[PDB]
This record gives sequence, structure tokens and C-alpha cells, in this order.
Amino acid sequence: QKKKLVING
Amino acid sequence: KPINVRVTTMDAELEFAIQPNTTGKQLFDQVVKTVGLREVWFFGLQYVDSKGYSTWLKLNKKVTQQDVKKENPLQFKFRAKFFPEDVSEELIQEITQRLFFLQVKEAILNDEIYCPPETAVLLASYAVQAKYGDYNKEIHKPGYLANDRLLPQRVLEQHKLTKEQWEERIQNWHEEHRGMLREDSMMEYLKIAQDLEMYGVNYFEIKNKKGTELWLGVDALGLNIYEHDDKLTPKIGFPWSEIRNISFNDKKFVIKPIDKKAPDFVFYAPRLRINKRILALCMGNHELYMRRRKP
Repeated sequence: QKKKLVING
Repeated sequence: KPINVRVTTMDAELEFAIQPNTTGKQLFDQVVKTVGLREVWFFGLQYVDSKGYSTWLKLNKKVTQQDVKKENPLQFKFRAKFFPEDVSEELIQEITQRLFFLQVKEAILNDEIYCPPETAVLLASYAVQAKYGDYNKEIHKPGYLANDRLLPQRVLEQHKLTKEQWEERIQNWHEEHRGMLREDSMMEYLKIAQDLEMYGVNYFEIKNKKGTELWLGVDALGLNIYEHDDKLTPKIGFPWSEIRNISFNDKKFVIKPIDKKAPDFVFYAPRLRINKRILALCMGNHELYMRRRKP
């Protein structure tokens, strides 16, 4: 599977 | 047609019956309502699936739609999934302090969290004060701790003292805590335990691009990479503030640093189930991290 998680920016 | 379920906290056994379309959140809410827990953001429900794998219950999905081991009643463990950056400023309720105290003490006693012998004695000291209250020479006569498990096995094995001798050291500290309230004793235990290197860290076996075996640590403050034979001191740290984003592709795990110079960091997990678990702990931990700031 593909999953992303934004923490900052 | 009701569905019977049993939920066990560190010191209680709860019996509920849910409907077919009950969500994890609804079950969860019934649990915290029953024990009067208001500091709910740290907790979750653990269950075992048909394949015998421990899993956290998804609160947004129906209970019946999560492959919980078939049985009557269904079995769940209510436990803290997340840890406060500091117990002092986050755990106000006695129920909450008690649940963390018991869960952490269990992990320390099972050698889950490494603890120096000296610290194990001090920790045991607060647990005794919490359990027995003030030391009373008239009632707490020598041997009063003979039936209590107070130190982790590792500590007992590295130092060949007899149980009587360990108890003697524990008692001396116990006497010094007179006047300390049960709840305050539990918090002192936690203040000490929370400074242990392995406290509040979720470790996962991983490998880097060179196939080297390492451990991925996920905690309240971000992620850390540990060498396979040393889970105390990080090889490298990835505080939330240094992390741009985090993503995973099946077994691949990537950490894009905010920094311009620093390149990305790739790590490989054995199973997709592991990466999903990691991402979930990363999401939950970061979320609570930000609530401590803005929300």
C-alpha cells in the first residue's frame, strides 16, 4: 500500500 | 442480535453487549464512561484477530468488520497507546494516573523497559508506598514484602542479593515516603519511569538500504533509529520539527527531512502490517504533539 503523512512544511 | 464483549483494563473487567453495527468509537466511549476516564486521548482497545495477531481496534470502523477473533464474548484490552511528554502536566485524574502507573509498572517488571537496579529499588519504593501507604513499624514488620513482586528479573539476576536484602533496601526508601498520598506515590513512580530511555517507545525491527538490521523507534517526540544491539541510545534522531513528511510504499518507509542538504532516509519493514502500524503510531503521536501546542 501507499500512504503519506505530512508533518511540517 | 446483541454481541457480547469483555474489556479488561489494568485492574478491571468490564462486560458489555453491543449491536451488530457498533463502531469501535462507540465501544470505546462506553468503556471510558464506565470507568469515568476523561483523559481518553492516550488510550485504545487491543484485540486479537483470527490469525492470532494483536491489533489496535479502529474506532471509525464497525467492530464486527475488523476480524476480531471469533468467540463469545469478544475479548478486548483497554490500554494506553500513547504516552504524555510529561505525566505531571498531562495526567490529572486518579483513574488515568492509576492506569498508566499499572501499565508502566507491569512493563518495567517484565523487563520490557530497561531499568538500572538502583532505579528499580526507588521505583519499587513508590509502588509499596502506593499499595501499603505509610510505613508502620507495628504493622509493616520484616517480611511484609515477601509476597510482592517488586523488581524486574534482570535486576535480581545481575545482583545476587537475597529477597530479604532487596526488601531491606526497598523498605528504607518506603519509610522516607511517609505522608505521601497513594495517587502522589503513583505519579512519583511515573516521573522516574518517564525518564527511562525505553519508556514510551514503540520499537520495530527494520533494515536500512545496506540490509543492516536496526530498530525503528516511534515515540511522543518523533522517530529514532537504533542499532540492532542497542535500544537505549538512538543512532539517529528525527524530531517532528525536522520531518517534512513520512510515507511508506508497501515495505518501504521514507522520511523526507525539511532540510535542503540532508537527503531522504529509506528503511524497510518485514511486512506491510508493520508499516501500517508504524504510520498509525506516527500519526497519533504527532497529532497529540500538536495538540500540546495549538489545539
